[PDB]
Order: sequence, then C-alpha cells, then structure tokens
Amino acid sequence: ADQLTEEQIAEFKEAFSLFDKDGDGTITTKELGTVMRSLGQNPTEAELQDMINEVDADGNGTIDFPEFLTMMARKMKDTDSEEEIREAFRVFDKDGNGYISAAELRHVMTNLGEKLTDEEVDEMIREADDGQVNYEEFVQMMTAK
Amino acid sequence: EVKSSLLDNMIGVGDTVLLEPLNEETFIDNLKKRFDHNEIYTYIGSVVISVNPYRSLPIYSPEKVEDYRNRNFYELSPHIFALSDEAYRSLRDQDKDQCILITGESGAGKTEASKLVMSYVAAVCGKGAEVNQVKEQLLQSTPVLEAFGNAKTVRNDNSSRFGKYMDIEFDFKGDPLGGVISNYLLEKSRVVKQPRGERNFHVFYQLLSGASEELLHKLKLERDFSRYNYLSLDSAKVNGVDDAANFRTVRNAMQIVGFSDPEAESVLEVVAAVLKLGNIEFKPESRGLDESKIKDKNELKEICELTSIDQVVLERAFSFRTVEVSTTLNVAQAYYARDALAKNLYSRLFSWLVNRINESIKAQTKVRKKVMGVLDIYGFEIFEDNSFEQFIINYCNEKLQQIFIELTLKEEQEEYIREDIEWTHIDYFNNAIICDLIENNTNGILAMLDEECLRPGTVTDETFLEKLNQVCATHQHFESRMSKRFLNDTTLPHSCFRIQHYAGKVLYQVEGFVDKNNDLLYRDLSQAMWKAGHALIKSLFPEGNPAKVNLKRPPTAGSQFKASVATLMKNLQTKNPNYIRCIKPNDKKAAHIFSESLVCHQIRYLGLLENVRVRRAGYAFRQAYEPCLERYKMLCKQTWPHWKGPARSGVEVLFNELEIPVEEYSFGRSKIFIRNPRTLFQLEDLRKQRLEDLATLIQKIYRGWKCRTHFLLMKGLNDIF
Repeated sequence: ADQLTEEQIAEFKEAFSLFDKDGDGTITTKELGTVMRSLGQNPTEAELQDMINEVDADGNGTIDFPEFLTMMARKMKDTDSEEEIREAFRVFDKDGNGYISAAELRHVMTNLGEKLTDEEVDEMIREADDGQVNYEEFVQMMTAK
Repeated sequence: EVKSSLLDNMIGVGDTVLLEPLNEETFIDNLKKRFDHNEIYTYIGSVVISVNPYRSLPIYSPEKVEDYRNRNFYELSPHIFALSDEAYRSLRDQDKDQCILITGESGAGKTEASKLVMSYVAAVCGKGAEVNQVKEQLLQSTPVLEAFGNAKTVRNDNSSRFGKYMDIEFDFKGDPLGGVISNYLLEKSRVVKQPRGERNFHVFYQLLSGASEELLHKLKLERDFSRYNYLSLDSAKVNGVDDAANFRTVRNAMQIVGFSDPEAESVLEVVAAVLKLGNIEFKPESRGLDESKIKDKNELKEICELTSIDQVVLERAFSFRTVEVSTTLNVAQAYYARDALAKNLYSRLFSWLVNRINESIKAQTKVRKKVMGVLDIYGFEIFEDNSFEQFIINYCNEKLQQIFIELTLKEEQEEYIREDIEWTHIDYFNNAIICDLIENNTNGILAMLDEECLRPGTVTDETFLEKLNQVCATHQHFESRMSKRFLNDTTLPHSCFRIQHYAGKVLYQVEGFVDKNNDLLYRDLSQAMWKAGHALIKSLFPEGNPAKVNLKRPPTAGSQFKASVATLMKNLQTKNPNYIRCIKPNDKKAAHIFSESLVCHQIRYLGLLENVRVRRAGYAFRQAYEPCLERYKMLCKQTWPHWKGPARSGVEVLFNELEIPVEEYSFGRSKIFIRNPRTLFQLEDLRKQRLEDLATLIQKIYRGWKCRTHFLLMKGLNDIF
C-alpha cells in the first residue's frame, strides 16, 4: 500500500538508521534531504519543505519510517533525464564549446533558483576542474550510474 | 560566434523601438532611468543616442573594444563601440567609405564621440600607431578652428558656427595614409553684425586681449572693444574665458601644425584688416539721387599700409563698379561692400587655414583610398530672437533628416520584402514640405528673399515679409500676423514669421534678412585685393586675376548656402552613414543631473520619435528562426531539449503552445516578426522564470550526487565488520 517493496525497504533503513542518532526513533526535518539524496534521490528543497509541513505538526522535527517510506515511493517515478541537465548547462555557456566560466557558474548557482551557499559552490568547483569547467564532463560524472 | 543578446540584464529598454507605449513621456523617462545607471548609450535601430555623462565612465575599457569587436548590435548592450564596429567592418570588407554623422547641441559630446569612434578604429585596424599620427594633428588643430569658427551665442559660450568633417584615410589593404579636415557652411554674417548678448568669433577677442602691445602696434590695433563696430562693447568678456590665454594656445597650436612665423604673422594681419575694415564709414556726396563717399581715410590708410594695397583702388572700389559702365554705388550699396569684403575675407582665410593643416597629413601616395570620417554638423537652434543665421542651421538639419528618414524607411521596406512581409504605409511626417517651403526656386523663401535683393528699387525687411505673406500664406507650415492657425494662441506681432520644422515651430525675426543676405563681392574688390602685396590676401582672391574669366559670383548669401548644403548632401550620400545623437542632460556641465525639461527639447531637435515610428514600421521585433529558438525553446516541453527542427516550424509550434494569438506575429522567409514589444517581453519573462527552473535542476542534482557519494563511500568503509 506504500506502494513499495522490501528489498527497497532493505536499502532505506541502512540509511535511515545512521541519521537517527537519539534512539528516539526519527530523523530531523533537516535530516530528510540528506537521507533522501543519499539513495538516488534529487529533490528540490521546495519539495522537501512541502514534505516537512505535511508530517510535522508536532512542533518538532520528527519522521517515522513508514511515512518516510511513503515519502520515497512516488519519487522513483520522478525521472530526471540527462540531456535536460546537459542543456541546463549549455544555456549558461557564452560559446558552444562546452567550457563554462567558473564565475558564470558561481553566479548562476548563487543567484538563480535554490541559491547555493558560498561553501557549496566552492567545493562544487573544486570537484569540477583549470580556470574553466567541462560541464559535459561534469554531467557524466554525476550521471554515469 | 557568441549566443548573447542585449535583452539580457537590460536596464530600461536598450533599443527604443521596443518602447510601448511610444510617447515622449516614456522616452524621456528611459534615457533617465538608463542614465542613472550610467547607461548613456541607447539605440534606435542602428543609431546610438549619447547622453553626456560629464565624467569618465569605466565603459571605455580595452576589454570592451574587444568585447564589441565583430559582433552585431543585439549581441551586446548598447555602446558606441557597436557603431564603430559596423563602420570598420563595412570599411574593411566592402571597401566602402564611412561617414559618421553627429548632431546635437554644443557640449553634448560631439567632440568626444568622434574621438571614441576614431580611437576604437585605431585599436582594431592593426596599424594603430600610424592612425594616431593623424588624430594628434587633428587635435592640435582644434584650438585654431575654434578661434576662427566658434562663437559665443546667447545659449552656448562655445558654439561651432560651421560644419565639421574629419576623416582618416586607409588604402585598400588597411594601411592608413593621412587625414582630411573640411569646413562647411560658415556663418560669415557673424563677422560683420552680431545680436546682443552674443559675441563675434573667438579669434578677434583672443587677439586684442592677449597680443602684446608690440604686436598690436604692428597691426594698427588697440585694446578697446568699444572702438570696433564688428565687435561688441558689453558682450566681449565671457565667464571663464581667458582669451589672453587662449591666444597663447592658438599661437602654439599653429606652430606645431606647421606655420612659419611669417605665415602666422600674415594670418593675424588679415584678422586685423577685417576687424579694422568695419570701421570705415561712408556718407553721401553733397547729397535725392546722388552718390556715396568715405567719411575718414585714416583707418583705410592703416589698412593699406598693413595690407600693401593701393588706397586709390579701394577708394574707387568701395564707390564705383566697373562691369558690362563704372556706375557709382549708393551709400547702402557701399556699406554692403565694406561688409562683403569683410566676411568674404574671413571665410576665405578660414577655409585657407583648414587646407593649410591638411597639407601636413594629406595622403602622399595616389592610390585608391577608403575613408573613415565623421561629420559634426551643428545643432538645431530655437533662440528667443531667431534670425537669418539660425534659418540655415535649421534648414541644414531639415535636409539631413529628410535624407535620413527616407533612407531609414527605404531600408526597412527593403527588408519586409526580403522576408515576404506586407508593407503598411507609415503615416509619418514627410519633411519635404518644409524643404520645399524654403529651398524651392519659385515660391521659396530663399528665392523670394534673393528676389528682393535683386531689385534696384528700395527694399526693406517689411517688403520681403509682406512678400512672404502674399505667396507663402496658404502654406500650412507658414503662419504670420497676416497669414493665415486655428489654435487659441495670442496673435503674432509684426516683423516676424513662424514656420513649422520637423523639430517644432520656430519664430523668425525679419530684421537683418535683407542685409545678412547681401553678399555682393563684385570684381572691383577681388581685383583690388589681387593687387595686394600680401602673399596671403592675394591668394584668397584669384578672381582678381585679370586673366581669369570675369564671369559672375555667387549672387546671394542664401544662394551661397543652398549650394553649399547641396554639395554636402551630395557628398554624404556617396558614403556609408551611421549616426550619433548627442544630448546634454544639463546646461550646467553637471555630472549626474538629468533635466527632463532640457532633454525633451533636444528630443525634438534631433527628431528622435519619428525615427522610432519609422524604424518600428509596424513590426517592432524580428529575429532569425535559429537564435529565436535556441533562446526560447525551453519554454514549452516539446522543444526542450529538442527541437523542433527545422526552426521555423519549431518556433511555430512554440507560439501555438504559449497560446499567443496569431495576429501578434508573422512568418518571414528567414525571421519571425513581432508587432508589439509586449509580446517579446512576455517571452523574455517566461525565459527568466524558466531559467530559474534550470538552475534549480542543476542545484538539486549536485546536492543529490554530493550526498549520495558521501554516503556510499562512508558505508563502503563499514568493512570494520
């Protein structure tokens, strides 16, 4: 009725556990995007904030495992292509070379959408080598799988 | 290549053809909104509007001269480097000749625009150092041209009373050979008479002010403006003008331009003859039908000692006229000749000076040459008291605009046919009715003003105006006190007529039109001056050679211009034209002040809103199907990421997806046409909000990969079972 399967249910607790530290038995609000993303999920912080405002009317940040499960069951059908994320970069390219200016990346990733923080875009950069960045080499990197 | 657009980070609206609604309100408020963000350059199609910042702006960087290198207009924000680029590429690839026409009120930066056009060109033409061997002589020559061609009017303390052309000459490879300077349409009338509050040309006041008494005693002069008729008593010292200093700056500039001190000394002798030549008075001979006669011969004697001419021949010249015999001149006819000899000696010397500079940087070699030139003609003038002088400036601005509004309209109609798009007759303002009203050779003002000066009878200003009133009455662009508007305005007084220009109605005063139009240089004066001992004075008057045909002259003054404006429109047409509309935001030379009042006047003067209606021409936006898709394909989920190819049908199905009506656009054979900007701003807004979803996509995916990678690595290190 989730609708989900056990071998999945195997995969998720492994991840659920180590974020559940207290033994009080739940992950914090802020502990859901990092455990979502940790298993093949790429959710927008808006989607995450929606989820929070749904479960938590308890005035604290707590989530049970079945509601967790039923928070992970629809999102598998939420496919996200690669030629999309490839074009999303090409939109931000002065040329069509495939090399993106490291500044116009920091500018975009920090002025548009769900703004990334100063430390996010620095370490995103140091993972993407070298004044420029081969965003076509960065997408295979993040989408080889 | 590059995939940019001027619509990106657009402050206000860069190309005023995207203006909606198009009224003067929204126009002034857009060159103010931009101005406050230091965006002084704005486009009307291929035209740049330059509002003076009155400071240095960091947009004239070397990184720009390359950012704007070999790029179309829309590919980057508006900037004067986009006009200089079009010019250079057209010069370079088409072997065309380039004229750049700069129009506006003095102080608008027309001196600065031309310096930024030519300093771009030097940076990209490869042979920059050789180019700047020319921009420096043209600079060091400026203070002389100004002294002889600029003057203080009731609104500009340094206004240029002539048309200015300069160019730089390359060969058909790109190697620069030299330059030229041309002078146009000099206000010769200003020498002999000036209005009140205004001032004669600079060089007269610079000479008497800062010539050492020793130098004033070689020329029969004296430091006293109250002693000279061609100079004014009160209006002879200007705020923050040290003519003494300027004279040292004009004496230096000649030295470095290449004047032997004999040459220079013989130049300042002729400024001294002309100044003292207006001191000669005449009185009737024993006089109802009698003759004329000098009053005094002292100042005449000095002129002859100085000029080395023969008093007997000038005495006879100012009084008689040998033609066909030797008829004697009336007193009025004799003053008209003392003046005609003055202004036709100043102009001939100024034009002489210009061609003495060009000898320096004339292109030695006789090979074909391309031209990169700038024409800085003088701004429209609506004064409190408008006279004959302003008539020319405004008639010149009307010839140039009509030539431009039709060229611009011709080329837009020539594009709507390339793309199989229908034409819609633009109910615009045909400027030709005012030109015809003026320069017609039958019912013109010029012809009927000349025709009152050809009468031996007695003709004053009120007969010429009551001539206009008789024949110019029914011309809807001519209104006077007895001619006949249906608007509730106070009636016009006598001795004035008003006509409607493309820049608005201007009220002209008739006092002087007959005197300022008598430019009678009859041969007895050219001949008496060809008999001079002055190597210069005898060189300005070649018709004084008895050998040369005794034919005629330019019979009139308005005639002498209608021909001088004709040779300009005829030269300017043989060239590839681009235009810069230079604008002053404040009279007070202030950096960051913008007066909607003063700028709006210039919006009229420059005729800017007709340019927008003319260049809009129905459809205001057009873009080739390829970039129009690569830019907006991300708006429907059928073009993203591809395609639909090819582009015309991908764009078609894109618009029929955004539910935008079909009346709002049209399909050209290469470009898509959009009528109103309000659509293009809807597409460029959706794009702004779609890209906020592409960023969020990259952001959401980098966060997932960074956390999923941080987790498996971690739980791969669980090998501590």
